[PDB]
Amino acid sequence: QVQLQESGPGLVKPSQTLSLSCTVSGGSGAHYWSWIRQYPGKGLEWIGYIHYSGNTYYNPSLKSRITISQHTSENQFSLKLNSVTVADTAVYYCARGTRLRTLRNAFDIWGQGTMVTVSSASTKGPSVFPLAPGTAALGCLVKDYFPEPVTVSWNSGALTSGVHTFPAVLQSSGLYSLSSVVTVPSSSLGTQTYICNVNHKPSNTKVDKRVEPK
Amino acid sequence: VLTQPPSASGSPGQSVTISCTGTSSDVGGYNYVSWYQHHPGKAPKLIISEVNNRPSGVPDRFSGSKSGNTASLTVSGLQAEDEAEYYCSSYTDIHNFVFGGGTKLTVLGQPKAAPSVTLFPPSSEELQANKATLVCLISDFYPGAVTVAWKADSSPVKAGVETTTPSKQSNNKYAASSYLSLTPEQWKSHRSYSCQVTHEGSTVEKTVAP
Amino acid sequence: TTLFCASDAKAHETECHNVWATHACVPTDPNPQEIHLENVTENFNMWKNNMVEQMQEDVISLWDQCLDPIPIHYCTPAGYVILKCNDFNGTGPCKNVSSVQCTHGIKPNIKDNWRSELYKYKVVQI
Repeated sequence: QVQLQESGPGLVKPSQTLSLSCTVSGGSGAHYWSWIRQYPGKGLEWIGYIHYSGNTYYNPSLKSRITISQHTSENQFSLKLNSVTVADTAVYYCARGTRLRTLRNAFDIWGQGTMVTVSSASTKGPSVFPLAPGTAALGCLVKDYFPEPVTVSWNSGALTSGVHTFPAVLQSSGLYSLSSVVTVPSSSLGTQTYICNVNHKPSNTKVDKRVEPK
Repeated sequence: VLTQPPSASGSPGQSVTISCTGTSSDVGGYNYVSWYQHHPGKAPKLIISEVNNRPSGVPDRFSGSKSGNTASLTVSGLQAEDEAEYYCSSYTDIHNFVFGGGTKLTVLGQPKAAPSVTLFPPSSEELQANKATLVCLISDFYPGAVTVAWKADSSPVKAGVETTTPSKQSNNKYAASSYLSLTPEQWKSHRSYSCQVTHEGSTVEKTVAP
Repeated sequence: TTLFCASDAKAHETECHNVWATHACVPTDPNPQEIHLENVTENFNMWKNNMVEQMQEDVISLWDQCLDPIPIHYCTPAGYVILKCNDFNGTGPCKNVSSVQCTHGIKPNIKDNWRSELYKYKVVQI
């Protein structure tokens, strides 16, 4: 039965101080209670853990930026990371480490992960640029907005096949950016007109960009 | 810090193996190598512990090993459901741990394809508006695991770069995207800009010019 | 079941199996549980004891990476518990049992050098 749930606030400003709670749910030994983050790809970094006894053990590369603590009360535990920068944007997993023989220094139970994002940025709307070209491929670059999500669609919903919109990407600034692209019979490029319909609710913005050759 | 290959493929029934090279204080300094199976948006499963130990409910067909400082994990007799991403960890020093970058184990269900690399230069609008971004479109490939790098003239670049992780297309094939954002100075000083993408030992490299 | 070890080993220190224990065992609890059984009596057998199956294998990994001994304790996880005889040679019934989370602190066929002290202990599953 023993599951772990992470809970926490999804955005934080740089220089602030992130803090997450993991709620155990089974479930009660001599295990260790750990925080591990995923830089997607990259990418897997052990933050630290705290022992049932109250012993903490952190990753030396965090020169004092870090504490871990327990609430035997609500069968949960938590992490505090300080002075964050955009760098600290990641998925944060909580986990149970064991020192049972046959499983020593391993992580038997894991959390489902939860995303955490570091950004100054208050709401911004996108700047929409075109990407110009039998098969040709063309697109809209949707740049520097915040927060997510963004909606793209081609020719007011009509053009659907051969379309593909990418995952967004967090730039070092703090702002998002993504691309949408469709392939087409270049048979029809000075004939068939093509438009991407960007849509950003957060800023109550809607851009319809013309995309055309040369 | 530990080194794995990015991808690894096989058809149903086949057998596959994944390296995980450490150093003498990581692997080959301890018998505390571990391995995790991780399906997307879902909680990682520990599958090998202490170098070659299957926990309960882990099928006889997964197996661990290490020769020197290179631990290794094997799946004998693939099934569709084994397709996931696999990482390795090792204990190291007085209470510390390290990991690998991960490996995408693709179980083949369709013909392989190399990537179509399309590399759009900055638009007029963006230039006239102070800014520049270079967009590498990577499309129509299988397996869905790739690796990008950029070059100015004939020289490597990592500042000013971000990249998507592969997504399926309408036609069950994969696609991904990398960006290089830089000022018009940088754009129009350098003679050429090259986006190069690695998919299965092959390395395609597109190039554009001002 | 599969057990774990605990020791008061100091994280920083080089005596060969202090080294092992710091990388094998948890820190030790200064207050373990030892609860008097009321009324009941339980059958022990040092010769059928799977605590002398796991200790013996940790002494293997002790030496494996080896190149003053300190006390090591062996302990049970949830769903299980150690019954200890306060009466007894190693076999037969025992009226004064108490339940414990860990064994005593043990200075290190050396299985049976362990049975010289193990005899009093036994595992059960809840």
